[PDB]
Amino acid sequence: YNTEAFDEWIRSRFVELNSQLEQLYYQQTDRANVQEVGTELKHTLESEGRELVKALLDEGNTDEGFDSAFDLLGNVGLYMAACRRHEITEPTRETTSPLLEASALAMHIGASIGVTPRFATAHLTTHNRAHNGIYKRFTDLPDEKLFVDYNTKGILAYKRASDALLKIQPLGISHPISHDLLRVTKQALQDVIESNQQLFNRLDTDRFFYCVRPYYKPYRVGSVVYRGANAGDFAGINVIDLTLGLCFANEASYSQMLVDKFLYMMPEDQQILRECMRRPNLMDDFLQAKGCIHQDWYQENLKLFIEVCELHGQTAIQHHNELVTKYVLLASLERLRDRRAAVLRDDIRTRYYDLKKLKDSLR
Amino acid sequence: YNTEAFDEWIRSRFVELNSQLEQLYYQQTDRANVQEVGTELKHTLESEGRELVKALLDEGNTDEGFDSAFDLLGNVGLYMAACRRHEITEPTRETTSPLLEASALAMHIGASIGVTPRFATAHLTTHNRAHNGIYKRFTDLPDEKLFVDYNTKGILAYKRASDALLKIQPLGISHPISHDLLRVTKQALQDVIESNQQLFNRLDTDRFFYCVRPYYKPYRVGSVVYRGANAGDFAGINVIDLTLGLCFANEASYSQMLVDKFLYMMPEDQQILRECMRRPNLMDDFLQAKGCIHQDWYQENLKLFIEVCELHGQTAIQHHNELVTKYVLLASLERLRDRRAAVLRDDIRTRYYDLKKLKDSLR
Repeated sequence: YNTEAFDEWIRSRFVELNSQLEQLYYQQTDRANVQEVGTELKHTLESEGRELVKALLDEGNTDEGFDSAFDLLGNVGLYMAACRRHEITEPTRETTSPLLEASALAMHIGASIGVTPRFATAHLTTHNRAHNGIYKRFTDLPDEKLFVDYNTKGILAYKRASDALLKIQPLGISHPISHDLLRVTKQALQDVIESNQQLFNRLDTDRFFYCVRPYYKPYRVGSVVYRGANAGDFAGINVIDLTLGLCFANEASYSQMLVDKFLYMMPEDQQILRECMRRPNLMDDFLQAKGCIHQDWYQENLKLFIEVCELHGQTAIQHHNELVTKYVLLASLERLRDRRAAVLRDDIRTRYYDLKKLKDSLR
Repeated sequence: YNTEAFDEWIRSRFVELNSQLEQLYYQQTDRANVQEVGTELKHTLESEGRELVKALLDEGNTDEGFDSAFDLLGNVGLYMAACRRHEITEPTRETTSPLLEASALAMHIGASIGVTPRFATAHLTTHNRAHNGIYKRFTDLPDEKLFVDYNTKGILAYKRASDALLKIQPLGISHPISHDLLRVTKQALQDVIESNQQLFNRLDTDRFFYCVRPYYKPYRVGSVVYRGANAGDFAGINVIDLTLGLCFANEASYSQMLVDKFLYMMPEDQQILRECMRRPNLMDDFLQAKGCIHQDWYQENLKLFIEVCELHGQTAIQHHNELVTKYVLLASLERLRDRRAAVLRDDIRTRYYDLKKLKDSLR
């Protein structure tokens, strides 16, 4: 009953509170400011949530399967995420989370099922259950809905793309069916392009920067600081990077990057991702077959392969100049985006010269 | 070296032999007859294969990973499958397989990795590696190529369909993203329709019945008889049946059917399939939400759901009247087809009226 009670709260009262609070913040001239404004609604949010959590730290260890645990972790994470937004909790300001009940329960479940002890992308996107059309959310703001909905669509599209690329491994780059898989990959990547363009042309730049993004901030769970969930927190996009050979696992900078996000994705994705790190990539296969340049399968599949790559880089630059350039680690972000777009660089390694070498093979 | 030697043989000499033999059979007036015709080529096929196998029953236990094992099982199975075709081995005629070396190795690997000890659909379709455009095959006949290629395409399409259906489970039938998944499922099912139509309009009914089908016959591995691989020997098509609710695992006739094909698919598929048996289905979800008939998500998603179902039944009738009606257990084969198409049945239980109830719900 308690678990169900906490979920109902998250899907009702929880939304009203954050919404009413966003209305207050959006009024002031600062708008980003939180210091002194809705100190009354904040107490109600923290207090109500905390009691529901405490009433849960009793039957929140019975183990009702992975899905139930992850879902419960979501609600607790969602609650803690809001608290961080309303600065009811702050990382640097503190030495350890002031939310004792919620922290202990979060860390208990996360370590139990192998995921970070906080709100992760899957909680609001791919694994956010809807009850009569209504699913989990922080506020009732139309812009939050546009962000979540299109992120979910983009994420699912990236999964359709990675799934097709993986099915090539047992066939080989010269198999005729690989052409079809390559085409399926292209369509999925185009859906990502379309999906993002839609988001960029319907999202309110101001409503998102002041009423949506602040919920995706880093916060402490126990004494450790856990950064906020990202749109790339899933296997899909990374599987594509490795399989296409646009990224290299043999480099410290990249492997460390993957290590810092494994816990932020589903256990299934973590395993699929890990495996990609120790498998051959399509780029290097086409390069080792430079001599078969005159073969029909070579020019037919290579052509498609190249389009897939330039298509993936395309979505890398757009995403960057939209959710990054507008709203320290920015260099690493540019690095990743340059690797995906196989852009010409000299400070780091890029598939630019290799990709160019192949394109010229087809003349 | 031995493993590589056997594979090279399967990809070269093996093909020439079966091909030359098909030429002899196709000449005679009987055409299906094998008794007295190419007794010389048969010995060469059996003898050469057997020696390569014996030279393998030494380093065929080193365990080089699942992929290598399954691939090796494929070659041995392919060899034994051809022997059954050329009646060098016959089930009822024998009490135990006359191919001692190949049987012991086949049963050793299959039991080792959890799959049937013979040629399975995946060996020629989804997991048939191509070397410079050329992949495993029995003969060099253009019609065999049409059968394999289109089966593979159809199989991959079914997997894209099942993947999308599964991703609905955590979202719910009322989630807006579920509409997109339902649409993705529809497109994949249409590719199956198109893919099959293509095969039915390009395949030589005679060349297939006399030169292709006979390689998919049942044969003994040890003392047990193992039926031939089917196009439905994968998770995909079955996942759809259960998730859409068109079939019922709570019935002996169906569960037994699944039990008889688990070993014929990849371990990954077996697990995914098994899980579907103990999960809710979309059909029953839409029925339990009969009251939400006026909801926007209800009429938008139900409409698509219904199309997906009628689309799946459509591919069930076509496949049946093409690869079955043309070329005892026919009852069961027909029962399954009636389940998938949800046709009116008084004998067995079908989703005909439930589906009718849902359509009328949309007025």
